[PDB]
Amino acid sequence: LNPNAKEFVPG
Amino acid sequence: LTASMLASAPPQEQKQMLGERLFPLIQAMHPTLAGKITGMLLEIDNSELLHMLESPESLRSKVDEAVAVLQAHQAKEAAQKA
Repeated sequence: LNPNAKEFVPG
Repeated sequence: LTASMLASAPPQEQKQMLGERLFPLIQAMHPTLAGKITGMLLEIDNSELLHMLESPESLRSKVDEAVAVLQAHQAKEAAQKA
């Protein structure tokens, strides 16, 4: 698991 | 969300589609970390993500791992800079 993953934005 | 629904979308959009279904659940578990934890999980294989959407215990296990990893990362970075 990558704690630098892109933030998910609900759209 | 079905495999057929996912199969209909290009790969980056498949991730959005999965994220829209995972997010309310992950947000319920960890409101303050919701977007980051969802993003972390979205890196996983789609088949596993579909499984997690149908298996609350599997999702909880994975979210618990992500939260531990995220918090340890942030705390380590803070400690190194403090």
